[PDB]
Amino acid sequence: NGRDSNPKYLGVKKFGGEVVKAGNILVRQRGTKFKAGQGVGMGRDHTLFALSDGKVVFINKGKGARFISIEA
Amino acid sequence: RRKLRTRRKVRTTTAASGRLRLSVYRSSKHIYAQIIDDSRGQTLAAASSAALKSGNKTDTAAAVGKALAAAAAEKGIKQVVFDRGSYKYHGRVKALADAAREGG
Amino acid sequence: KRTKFRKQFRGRMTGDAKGGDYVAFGDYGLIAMEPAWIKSNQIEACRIVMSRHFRRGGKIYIRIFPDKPVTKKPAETRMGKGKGAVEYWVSVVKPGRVMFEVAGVTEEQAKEAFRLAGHKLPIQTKMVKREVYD
Amino acid sequence: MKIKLVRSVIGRPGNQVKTVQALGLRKIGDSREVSDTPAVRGMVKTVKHLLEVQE
RNA sequence: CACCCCCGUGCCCAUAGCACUGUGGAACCACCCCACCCCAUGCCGAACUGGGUCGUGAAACACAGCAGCGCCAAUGAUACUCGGACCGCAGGGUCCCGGAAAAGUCGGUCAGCGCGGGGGUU
RNA sequence: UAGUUUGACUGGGGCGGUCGCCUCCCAAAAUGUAACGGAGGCGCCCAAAGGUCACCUCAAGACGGUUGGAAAUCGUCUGUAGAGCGCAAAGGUAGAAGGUGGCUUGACUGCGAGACUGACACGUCGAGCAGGGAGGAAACUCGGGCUUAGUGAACCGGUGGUACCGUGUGGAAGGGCCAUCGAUCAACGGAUAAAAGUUACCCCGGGGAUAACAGGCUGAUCUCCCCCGAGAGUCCAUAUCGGCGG
RNA sequence: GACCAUGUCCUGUAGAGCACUCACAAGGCUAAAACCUUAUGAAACUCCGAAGGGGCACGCGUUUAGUCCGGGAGUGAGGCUGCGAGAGCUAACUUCCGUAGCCGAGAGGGAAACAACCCAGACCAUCAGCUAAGGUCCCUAAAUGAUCGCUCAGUGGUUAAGGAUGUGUCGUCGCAUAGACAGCCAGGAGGUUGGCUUAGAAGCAGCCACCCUUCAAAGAGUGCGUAAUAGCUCACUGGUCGAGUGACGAUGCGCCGAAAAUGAUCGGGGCUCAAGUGAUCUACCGAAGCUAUGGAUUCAACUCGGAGUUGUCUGGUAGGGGAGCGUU
Ligand SMILES: [Mg+2]
Ligand SMILES: [Mg+2]
Ligand SMILES: [Mg+2]
Ligand SMILES: [Mg+2]
Ligand SMILES: [Mg+2]
Ligand SMILES: [Mg+2]
Ligand SMILES: [Mg+2]
Ligand SMILES: [Mg+2]
Ligand SMILES: [Mg+2]
Ligand SMILES: [Mg+2]
Ligand SMILES: [Mg+2]
Ligand SMILES: [Mg+2]
Ligand SMILES: [Mg+2]
Ligand SMILES: [Mg+2]
Ligand SMILES: [Mg+2]
Ligand SMILES: [Mg+2]
Ligand SMILES: [Mg+2]
Ligand SMILES: [Mg+2]
Ligand SMILES: [Mg+2]
Ligand SMILES: [Mg+2]
Ligand SMILES: [Mg+2]
Ligand SMILES: [Mg+2]
Ligand SMILES: [Mg+2]
Ligand SMILES: [Mg+2]
Ligand SMILES: [Mg+2]
Ligand SMILES: [Mg+2]
Ligand SMILES: [Mg+2]
Ligand SMILES: [Mg+2]
Ligand SMILES: [Mg+2]
Ligand SMILES: [Mg+2]
Ligand SMILES: [Mg+2]
Ligand SMILES: [Mg+2]
Ligand SMILES: [Mg+2]
Ligand SMILES: [Mg+2]
Ligand SMILES: [Mg+2]
Ligand SMILES: [Mg+2]
Ligand SMILES: [Mg+2]
Ligand SMILES: [Mg+2]
Ligand SMILES: [Mg+2]
Ligand SMILES: [Mg+2]
Ligand SMILES: [Mg+2]
Ligand SMILES: [Mg+2]
Ligand SMILES: [Mg+2]
Ligand SMILES: [Mg+2]
Ligand SMILES: [Mg+2]
Ligand SMILES: [Mg+2]
Ligand SMILES: [Mg+2]
Ligand SMILES: [Mg+2]
Ligand SMILES: [Mg+2]
Ligand SMILES: [Mg+2]
Ligand SMILES: [Mg+2]
Ligand SMILES: [Mg+2]
Ligand SMILES: [Mg+2]
Repeated sequence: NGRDSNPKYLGVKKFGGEVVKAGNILVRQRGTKFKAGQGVGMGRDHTLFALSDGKVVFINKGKGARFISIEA
Repeated sequence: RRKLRTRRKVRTTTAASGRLRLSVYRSSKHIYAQIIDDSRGQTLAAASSAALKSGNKTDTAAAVGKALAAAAAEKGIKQVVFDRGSYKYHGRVKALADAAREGG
Repeated sequence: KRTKFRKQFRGRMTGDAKGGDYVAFGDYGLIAMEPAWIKSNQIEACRIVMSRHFRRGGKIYIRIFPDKPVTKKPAETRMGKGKGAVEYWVSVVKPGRVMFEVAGVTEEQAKEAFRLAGHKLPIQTKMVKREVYD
Repeated sequence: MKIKLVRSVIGRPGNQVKTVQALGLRKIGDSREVSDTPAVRGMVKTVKHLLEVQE
């Protein structure tokens, strides 16, 4: 063994209560650990970036049912 | 099962586009076909077939579409999204769309 | 005591027991006083001796079990390369976790059975009789 | 509230060091009055083991 | 939001779900009804689908009862831990202050809020 | 004969192993984090395993069944998934990314607001605009694949365009630009286009940064003692000896 | 800026749980996978899940740093301790990471001695004062301090499994002025030289099983005995006897366990007629920390055309900056 692979510094890049420019990246994820609410659009590797400038808010009933909206 | 309708009604993510959606219920030919702004829990333009008659269901459906087109144009609406139900765009409902956008 | 198939290696730590603080099954029993690993062989010696005291008996539950491999490095080698391969299995035994639990044998007979069964052990222990059990 | 340093800041984790510094006693044997505001009351609870709280 | 009830479509997002079950009937919905053709089945009008009344509330669905199940779930007490301060050679453990679960008991629920329409008391 | 090449990490050198990228634990509930620490994958594939439009729902069990019977296949009941997702696993997924057809190529050219990430250099995601396509009745979705591996700057050259330089002027030779090709340079940030041993005849410069001895710290192994006590000792554990364990 | 508080969001550790995966404990059920009651472990298991921790916003509050731009650097060998892990043997003044602090770069008091530990960051001067850690019998500064005990071991002043009528503090179980525990005399019985055994096994090698008579009174019955019975004792019985005893337990301080190499020791003397100890309370000693008086620099405000006042600062390696002294 003695093998390993680079860190992928994934996360909630922008936490609810953070104003965001358009195109800011807010969550990094392997998949849909977050499912993108209103105003946000999710990319190829399933990072989801805000489309509209404003505050970031978490809709989060959880269990795969967590969504990131942006409010203007 | 009828995973046609939850699928087609998750594909109206473009209610985020601002257009209203136009539900239809090719059931008993009751084809009531409401128009809805989803943001409020509100519907804006009913067209139930209570006593419209008009004959066979495929043409009574177009009658429902042509009547609802006026019923919604009165209030000031023009953007449209045809949220079909489980039903195909097979004709008896397709007439509803033809007659509806014939006179928006 | 040996585990029939696994994943290969482990690690270690301790804090007080959360599984098996109360006795069931038996009449009397025996409980640890000291956190520790216990090898397969320490179990088997307690079984051998308490089966010596329980001829034609059959009242010997063993409510513990060597789950954890522990792997000494080979002969005389400088450090470098893995944890060799496993040398023996051990069971974590935090205090208050029962080990042993007899039935069908009179108090002084079970008491002597537990004397010998503890003396082969690497820990303090205590015999208990059951009554504050839900 | 009355406050006096009676413990060195040396050898104590640096949050306690910037805590005493913003409290504004730079040497043991300093004292000061303090506001009742929860911010500074918690600023003093954080390093109460360094100080003699009087009131 | 006059009172109920039906078809639909939302918010909610198992305290709303399951099962047992009873009411429902041409008002609504639902099966049955026929198929060369619209249209379709990698075989079947079962599914879409197109042409309709009888018939029937059987099944499905709606609505009530329902605490067998699931779902939630205290208080209390711990586990643990932020800071402080200690003991044991060691594994390990204690104390002061404050935060504090999980499991279980007690107990809670077979929901709760809209919007448009259809037919009722004529 | 001559001038040289003969890699590094390394609980001393050698030998063995390793050198790049991906997945998990370690990693101490942010990101990050070492080890010759614990586990395993990649150096590709797919003309459709893409884009789009539309349609289906999987394991497994039980009852019943033709040559088969524990498991072919059909049939009912249960069936938030116990399946599947090209390869490794984690995430994810039931309104699908899984399965099955119709059409076609967005497996586009020119751009890039904004951010993530890195010491750089690279790398990741990306709304929307143009020209023009593709699917859909439309809203809309397409500048590759559920995602994360499928990869190598720079130099020197091959092939197709283009018409910028091209030495007096006009041409051409040659060069530049856009496209593309050549790399286990895998020691995978890559000394040259081009390279192995040996020295005990050895030489220099350094190192207690670092082995052989000795001292030190530890005490696995070694030496010793003690507890228990099965049995041996006819009988009787302990006159002696003391299993298996501590 | 920084700490701290509020608000918010994100996390999968400790713990805890088996709901999936691996494992695994006693049974019931059955052509055993499956299934149920009960029972458990898990770095690569998670129905759950803190404390904390990170980003934002505010400052609803104390503070003084920050940011960028340009010149010069050095450093790129770390060491310990505590907490959390890996590797190791739950070895190492071991090796590799996280984290806090010290050391490096750190003087001063304590720890006999001692980079790391505990106290405390040295501008200068004083034959001034309060304290920190640590101390107060003599060395050696300062209570042979006070009060309730604890240990008679020099424990104190080197471990453990394990043993012990050692001793205090509680605390659980029995049988007693219808008179018990040792303690003296008195009896020891019945089939029965009891079944089951090897060659005889007969309270009394030993696998299987314990009821029944005669009695104020005795278990086919304890350790011994030669290979077997007797034999002196025992568990209940008794005149006497005259009042407490015996058992496992929690614990506080101690004993044993406890052998190494030139000569011993707690730093030494010596300490129980406390100088050990656990609990309380003072009174003082005790530092280059703090306070007093004097004094000078760094900075910054404040005044006059460096000066002076007030505040403040002044441990220091590589290094950067600044003012100056000496020689030709
Ligand atoms: Mg841990
Ligand atoms: Mg448990
Ligand atoms: Mg290895
Ligand atoms: Mg509570
Ligand atoms: Mg606190
Ligand atoms: Mg702490
Ligand atoms: Mg607490
Ligand atoms: Mg080398
Ligand atoms: Mg992390
Ligand atoms: Mg490092
Ligand atoms: Mg799809
Ligand atoms: Mg785009
Ligand atoms: Mg376009
Ligand atoms: Mg078209
Ligand atoms: Mg060319
Ligand atoms: Mg080259
Ligand atoms: Mg390299
Ligand atoms: Mg020579
Ligand atoms: Mg030297
Ligand atoms: Mg050395
Ligand atoms: Mg040596
Ligand atoms: Mg040697
Ligand atoms: Mg601030
Ligand atoms: Mg745990
Ligand atoms: Mg963390
Ligand atoms: Mg503000
Ligand atoms: Mg510079
Ligand atoms: Mg280094
Ligand atoms: Mg380090
Ligand atoms: Mg180990
Ligand atoms: Mg070291
Ligand atoms: Mg070293
Ligand atoms: Mg140095
Ligand atoms: Mg320092
Ligand atoms: Mg010092
Ligand atoms: Mg010392
Ligand atoms: Mg000294
Ligand atoms: Mg030194
Ligand atoms: Mg020094
Ligand atoms: Mg040292
Ligand atoms: Mg101290
Ligand atoms: Mg004093
Ligand atoms: Mg003091
Ligand atoms: Mg004196
Ligand atoms: Mg002991
Ligand atoms: Mg005295
Ligand atoms: Mg005093
Ligand atoms: Mg002084
Ligand atoms: Mg001073
Ligand atoms: Mg002066
Ligand atoms: Mg300084
Ligand atoms: Mg100073
Ligand atoms: Mg200086």
